[PDB]
Amino acid sequence: PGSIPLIGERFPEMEVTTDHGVIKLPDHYVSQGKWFVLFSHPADATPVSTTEFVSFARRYEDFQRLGVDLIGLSVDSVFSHIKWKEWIERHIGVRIPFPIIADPQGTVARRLGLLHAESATHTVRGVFIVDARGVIRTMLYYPMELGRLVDEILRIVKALKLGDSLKRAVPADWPNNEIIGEGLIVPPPTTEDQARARMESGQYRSLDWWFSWDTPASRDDVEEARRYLRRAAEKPAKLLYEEA
Amino acid sequence: PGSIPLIGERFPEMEVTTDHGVIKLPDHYVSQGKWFVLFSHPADATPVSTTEFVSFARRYEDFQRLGVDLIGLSVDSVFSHIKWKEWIERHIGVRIPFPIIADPQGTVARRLGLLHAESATHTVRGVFIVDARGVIRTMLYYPMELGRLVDEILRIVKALKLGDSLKRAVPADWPNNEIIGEGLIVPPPTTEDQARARMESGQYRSLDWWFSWDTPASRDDVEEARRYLRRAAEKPAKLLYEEA
Amino acid sequence: PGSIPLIGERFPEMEVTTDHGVIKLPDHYVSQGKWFVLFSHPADATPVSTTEFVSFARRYEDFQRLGVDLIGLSVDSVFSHIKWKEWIERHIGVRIPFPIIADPQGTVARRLGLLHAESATHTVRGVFIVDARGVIRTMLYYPMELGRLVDEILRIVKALKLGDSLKRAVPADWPNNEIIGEGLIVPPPTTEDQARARMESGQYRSLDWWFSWDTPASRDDVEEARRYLRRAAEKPAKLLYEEA
Amino acid sequence: PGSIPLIGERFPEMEVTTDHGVIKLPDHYVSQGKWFVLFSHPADATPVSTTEFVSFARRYEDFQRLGVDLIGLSVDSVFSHIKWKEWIERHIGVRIPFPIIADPQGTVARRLGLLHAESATHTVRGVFIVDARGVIRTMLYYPMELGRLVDEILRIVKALKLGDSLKRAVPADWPNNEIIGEGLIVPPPTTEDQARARMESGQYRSLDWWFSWDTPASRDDVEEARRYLRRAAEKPAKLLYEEA
Amino acid sequence: PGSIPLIGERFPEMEVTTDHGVIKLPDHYVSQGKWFVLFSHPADATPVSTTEFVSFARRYEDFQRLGVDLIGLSVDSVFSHIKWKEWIERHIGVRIPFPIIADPQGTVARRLGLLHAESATHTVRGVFIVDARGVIRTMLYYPMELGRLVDEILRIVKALKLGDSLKRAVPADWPNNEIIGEGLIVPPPTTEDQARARMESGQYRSLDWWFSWDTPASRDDVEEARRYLRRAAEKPAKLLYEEA
Amino acid sequence: PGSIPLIGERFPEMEVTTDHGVIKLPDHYVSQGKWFVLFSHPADATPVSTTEFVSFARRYEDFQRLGVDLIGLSVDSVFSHIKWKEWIERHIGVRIPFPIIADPQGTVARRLGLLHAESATHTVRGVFIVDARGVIRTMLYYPMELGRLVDEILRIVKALKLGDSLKRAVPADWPNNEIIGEGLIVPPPTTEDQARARMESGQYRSLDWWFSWDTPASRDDVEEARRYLRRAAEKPAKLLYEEA
Amino acid sequence: PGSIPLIGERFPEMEVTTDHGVIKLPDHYVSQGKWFVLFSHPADATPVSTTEFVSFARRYEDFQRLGVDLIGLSVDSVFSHIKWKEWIERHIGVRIPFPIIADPQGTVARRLGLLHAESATHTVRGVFIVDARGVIRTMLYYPMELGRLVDEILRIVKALKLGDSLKRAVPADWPNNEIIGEGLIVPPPTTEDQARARMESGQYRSLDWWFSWDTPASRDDVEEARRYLRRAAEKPAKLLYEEA
Amino acid sequence: PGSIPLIGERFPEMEVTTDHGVIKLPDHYVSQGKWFVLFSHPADATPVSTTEFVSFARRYEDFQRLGVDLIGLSVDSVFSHIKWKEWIERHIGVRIPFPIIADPQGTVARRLGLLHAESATHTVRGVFIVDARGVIRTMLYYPMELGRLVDEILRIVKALKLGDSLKRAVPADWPNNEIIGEGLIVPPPTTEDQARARMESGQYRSLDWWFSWDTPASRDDVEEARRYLRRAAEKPAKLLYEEA
Repeated sequence: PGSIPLIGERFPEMEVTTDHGVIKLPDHYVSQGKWFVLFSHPADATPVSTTEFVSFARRYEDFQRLGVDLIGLSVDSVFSHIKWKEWIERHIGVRIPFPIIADPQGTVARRLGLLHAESATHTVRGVFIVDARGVIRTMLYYPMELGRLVDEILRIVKALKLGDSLKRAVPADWPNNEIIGEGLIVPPPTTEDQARARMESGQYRSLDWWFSWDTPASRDDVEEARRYLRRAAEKPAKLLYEEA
Repeated sequence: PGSIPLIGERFPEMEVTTDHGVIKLPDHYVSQGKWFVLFSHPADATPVSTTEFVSFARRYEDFQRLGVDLIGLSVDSVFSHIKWKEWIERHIGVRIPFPIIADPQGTVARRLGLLHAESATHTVRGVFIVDARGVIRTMLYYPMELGRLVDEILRIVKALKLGDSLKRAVPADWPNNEIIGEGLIVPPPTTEDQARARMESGQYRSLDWWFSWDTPASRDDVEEARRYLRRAAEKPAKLLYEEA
Repeated sequence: PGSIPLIGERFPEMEVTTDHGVIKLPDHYVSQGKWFVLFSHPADATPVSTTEFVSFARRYEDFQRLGVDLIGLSVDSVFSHIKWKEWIERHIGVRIPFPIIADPQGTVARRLGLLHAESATHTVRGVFIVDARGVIRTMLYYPMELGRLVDEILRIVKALKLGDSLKRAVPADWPNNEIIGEGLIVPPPTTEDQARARMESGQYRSLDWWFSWDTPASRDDVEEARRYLRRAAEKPAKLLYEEA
Repeated sequence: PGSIPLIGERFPEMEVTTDHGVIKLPDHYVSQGKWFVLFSHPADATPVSTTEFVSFARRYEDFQRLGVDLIGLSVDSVFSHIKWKEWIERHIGVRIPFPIIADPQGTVARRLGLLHAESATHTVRGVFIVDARGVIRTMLYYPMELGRLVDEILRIVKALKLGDSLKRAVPADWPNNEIIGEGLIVPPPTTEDQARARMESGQYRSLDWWFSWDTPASRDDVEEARRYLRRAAEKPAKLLYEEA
Repeated sequence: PGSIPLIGERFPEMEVTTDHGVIKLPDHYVSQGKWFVLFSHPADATPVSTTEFVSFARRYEDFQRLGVDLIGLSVDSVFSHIKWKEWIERHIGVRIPFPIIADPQGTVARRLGLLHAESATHTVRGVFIVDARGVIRTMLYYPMELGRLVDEILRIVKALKLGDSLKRAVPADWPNNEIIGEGLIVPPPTTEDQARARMESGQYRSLDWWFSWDTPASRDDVEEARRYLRRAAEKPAKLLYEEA
Repeated sequence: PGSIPLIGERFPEMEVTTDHGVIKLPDHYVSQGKWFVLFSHPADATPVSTTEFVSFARRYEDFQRLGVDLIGLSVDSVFSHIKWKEWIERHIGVRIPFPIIADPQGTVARRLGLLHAESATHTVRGVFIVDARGVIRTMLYYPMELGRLVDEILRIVKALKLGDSLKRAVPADWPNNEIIGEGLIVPPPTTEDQARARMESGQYRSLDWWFSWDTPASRDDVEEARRYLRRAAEKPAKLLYEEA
Repeated sequence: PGSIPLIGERFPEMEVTTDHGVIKLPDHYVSQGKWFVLFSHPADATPVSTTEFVSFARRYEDFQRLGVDLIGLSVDSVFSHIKWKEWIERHIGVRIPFPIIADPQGTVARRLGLLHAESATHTVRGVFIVDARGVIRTMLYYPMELGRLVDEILRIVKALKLGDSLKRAVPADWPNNEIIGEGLIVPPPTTEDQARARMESGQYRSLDWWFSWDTPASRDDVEEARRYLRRAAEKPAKLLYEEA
Repeated sequence: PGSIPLIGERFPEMEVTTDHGVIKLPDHYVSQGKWFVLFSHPADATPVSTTEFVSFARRYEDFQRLGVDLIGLSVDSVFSHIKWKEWIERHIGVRIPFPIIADPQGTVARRLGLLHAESATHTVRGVFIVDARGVIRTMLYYPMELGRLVDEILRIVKALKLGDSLKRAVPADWPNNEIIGEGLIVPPPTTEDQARARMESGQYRSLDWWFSWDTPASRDDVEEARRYLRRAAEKPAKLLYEEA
């Protein structure tokens, strides 16, 4: 087993070296009121890791529309990071606009619990979704052999921001939930008096005193979230390897 | 600030009580040749949790066809589990066929690192994807306020089984990767002699000695994985609340 | 083999979540000049536990006339508590007016020594009788298989309050003690001078210098206590299972 | 706080000195197939303690009908025990047939957790109800100022033995429970299959799948238990202080 | 300060990953009867490190003629090592024939004491000269800002092999020592009888009983060592950047 | 298996006894704006050590021209040091002008890590090159059986001083580097922005964005460094053992 | 304070390097059936130390006649020992026939408690007198500033050997004791019966039962001891500086 | 085994009981500007011990003239000390003028390391020579079976006082040294400059730069020291056992 930071904790205070410079996390993004997704990959100049960097780069403007910055992490040097980004731009025609943390002694990897039993030396494919107060909101741990689904990361941020802005919880598979569709959920009553008030009010659609919802998301918010999943589900019009 | 099991580790040996009886993990599934997805929810009779149980139940046959069983977990009693599954069948018209672990002292939750800072008393929405050798392959940690995307859990299992079987790694967003599409990746050479043997062979499509791929997945395997993503992306034709 | 609070100790300071909201013990009750009976049960929606909550609810007004508040406790959630109280009101026709502590990780159970060897996960049927100074006065530990006799909890509180106000000890089986009946005991002399002064004053009925009593309790106080024991002894006129 | 033995644990293995000789607990009783009630009192030749010894003695034949032996305990000498029993026989006309443990250094008191905060030097009024396998079934802790209700001890043993014999749980205030009267409870189902088998059965009276009961106790078993409570509730015909 | 292996100790036993595969040190070389020079550098694709790799490669056959193998070490991945060697072959026209250890978590660097104060993350320019018994013979620690003099490493190994074979010590600046030129030193007497015997022998040229020397090195051995220093001292006629 | 001071650390604060008196290191030299080379030898009146002292003394003016003081060290007494320097002057005709630390209990030797496994009693042939800020810049560890190449110690100091004043790194075998000759290296860019600026400035000759150099050293500085190596490579004109 | 070996303990087992070769103490002398005097001095080539070595060498035949070997000790090297013995032979015309331990890390000195507060680095002038069983018989600690009286070391050994061989204790200032002259002492009785038997026997001259003596030493033994003290007391006829 | 005070340490601070009263060491003597010789003996009324007390008493005026006080020590009581001193005066006719420490629990013995392996219970014959600053100057450990040579203790103190006052060291066997006679030694130079100055002055008779002496002790001071040794060497005129 291994120690990790937890959902609802402030992201561990640390200075990190990137291919853009030295920064403090989460302060660098908090002090900008920006969410960030910190993700890790095992090594530069590996193929699954390259596909994921191109996937994130292709979605960079979608992340910017949500006010989310991206930051990568591997045990490779800053020199490896610059050479690999140059390789991606020259061979795939895709610019990588976001920084990568260089973590050669595993100081950062050990602090974030990113060294699992699959490799003694290379981080797994971890994802830390961190809000503008620097709070960890979600964490994903994919293995070496499996690329992430980057549109799910966009859906998670979009849904968490919608939840925060509307005081709602977000049903499974939102905005295509099989029970309530694009509905959002009202946090259940936690007292007898709240439960009776909920039942006596006709404000919401309800299945029971503990299961109320409404549709307070804009059509734009719902369709933007659905577009992430539609993109995930679509066969590419043209494969980048062909025009490489 | 919390301990977790790690990717590549055997799932921790434990006896657990479910609403189906007492079993040993991971032995109960390993003995059946099954993968399992263990997932947790904060409390029975909460709405986002209810939507996730219904999503998993709707996908249960898709899990069974992959050789995957499901097992839930919360801090509630077995009596609470029986009452809640009865509620879902009566009010939503959906039978929950899979067991739920009852963990009222958090023994299991503390062993799997499922108590995060968001709640002192209720587990987060954790997911442990465990193979038929009992080895942890992937872990996800969703928060209280946000439902999972259950079609991503099917894509992860499908992709892992295909990668294990075909001795391949799986690109970002497979089977719709923007560079190689439904292509699967050949693990990169790790020596000078292997890198040369690779460059010399012409056996595979390559962008470089470290980036080779081919298309060994069957049309049925690719179509199956695309069907999970298309289901995630499509607005349901009928919402279950409307006949409830 | 487990730690408990002791008679004569202050009830442990703790914040607890109930189905009425968050309260501080024992302060919430000390502040109001009220005694409280904290009692635990293994799990909501279990049948002996249901019988006990109905027995307490039937006796609620008897407790209130003594200045005694009631508070329950189990490892179940607040959602379980609200659903179970609804079940009792709808099926038995009896409202449970008093709060139940929700203790899902067993934090309170462990502090109060309520996890015994009969169950790893569910509290025994514990009773803490706590006076208006927050001091533990009496503790009972009933097992899973045996419901309490709630009239004895009333008899304990009534007798303790009488003993405190009248500066007396209470005989076995009061107010029907086979030696002195409704008599209340003068604490024995603890010195030679006190013993001689007791034997020489002739203030009290005596069997010896160490065994003196009088009858200072009111006819109302004595009738109040006998009514609890008569109710315990008589077959109820009609069983609530009928009108279901 | 203080350490106690727990419900469901074997009674702690110990050699004790009594006014009858040296015995091993719980072995002495286990080997005769007897239950025992071990109770404690603060000091010989104190008045509440004397009332309780007389109450137990008066009920001695009732304990023998249940196959239950009585054993007392205090920090006093064997010599004190013999003198006090002589005093009770000579002044009250009641013989104490059962042994008392002499525990002058508090060795047994510390093992059993009977030193609470009310007295550094004398045991509280503890009660341990111990079955014929040597297992602790119930524990009561009464204070210095309050005598016990000995008829409730009889009702506890009678109810526990009936529960064991008929494989039933015992409702609140049995055999005068307000819901089900003298009915006994079928332990609730703990699995979905058991819950369905129960509800398909029509074998038992039920309020829900988790609340089933029948009336398997003999009329003799019910009326014997009601008799204990009627005696508790009766004004004594003659007070023993009159016959001095 | 920091811990290092010491002259006269066996090279610490370790399995290491190189761009040629996994080997055990020092066993991999001992089993071949080969000396090895293990040298570190801070990072792949850094300019001083590149000049050092080309300098070692240019001297590869001089090392091979002495029975000395070369092995590099940095915190970079095997992928970086393969790419960097490819760059050197393509841009400088010099193949790097010898393996490089990949040490991404600094496991080897910490064991060898190669993390100094100039960098928390990158090894200094350490050199371990290890004989065919696996014993450390000499250690050099150059900083990030200064490239090594690779001909001094050849002079060291040549001189140590001569001293071992001829049972001689090697004067300062050999083979151009200012007192004795290419002379080798007879280890000094360590007893009174040895001192007198030496002085009575006329066997060696002597400055005193403790300072004796002869000229047992071959003309070829002396000429080879003088060739290493002449190479160090001469300005290359053609610079490799011109042919690049 | 031994602690050493590290490159980039201040030289450890210590009072040392020499044959010139007590001095504080590194303060004695820092106060003078002087570098020092502290070097050790196993024992006075041993032949390799004598050749090394003569080599340093012959090069004393070269050290003085670089602003470098010399200080020796062995476990011998100050009396032994005085007698041995007199032996060198009388028999070889060379005055040793610099002090030797007397370290009979290995107090200094243990602080600098100069006791290795080759001798429990005598220091190895360690070299600490310390700048005028008292910072350790290079460390060499030569064994008992092999004399140092003193011209390499001059080349290190000269190159380090040139690197410090010109803000440059020094290639392998400078000033005879086979790629860039007497070229000095511009520290590589550590950011993407820095890399692009470098590649677009045309300010330096470059092999890639990470490998730029120029020729900022004076002809004098280059020839002075080359002279040290020419002297190392020259067959001595006449051996001092003849003149002895 | 500091730890020392003790009188009546076996001389600590140790391998030591001398200017005669490596020996085991005390085995080297035990196995020859010889006593040894191990003595220490601060530093070779110091003037008091030189006077003491000449004094021991003068008395060497006196020690050999007693069966006593001599061994010196200082923190100087074997090379220092050899050069210093040559200096004494050349300048004073006295060969030092006996070995000197070389102890440069003070390993031997620490074991024998020879490093006192007067010098952190040099031994005091210690003397261990060790018999043919390897047992320590007497220990002397002289300081740096004060040469020993070597004739008192001869007197100690002669008198210990006489005590051992005649089973006698030796009076103050033997053989010139003011009370009994060359008389030797019978150990005193230790029991009442021995005291009475000693006083009744007329066997010995006595002052009291605890003070008996006789004259068992030979004229030759007494003369040998008197000659040591006469030599100590004699103003030298010739001084060796005059022909040195 | 065994801890002792060391040469150049302050005599340990202690309060001691003597047959003259309680005194503080070393303060009692430091206050008066006196040296002291603390010496120990195994037991009062033992014969060797008695001869030594008589020898010290004979030399008492010689010790007084040097400003040296005498203090004895054994594990015997003050009562034994008084009786033994009376025995010596009555039977030998010699008054013991100096105090003896009574150390019955071995508190002082243990602090001074005077319990050796020859006896668990009785101190050896230790001697601490302590100067008027309270500093330990010399330590002697003689065994049970061997009386001290008290004239050597006088010679030590006289030579130490001369060394201190004349800033000289004292040669072996002073004042009858075979090299320099009554000469005293100039401490050797410890620097090159001091060694040169010494050689260049012609101030002192010298054998080498490290061996210089002169004759600064007075005629009276030399004759006093020679008298001690003449007395040690003199066959007694008459024996005190005879005239007694």
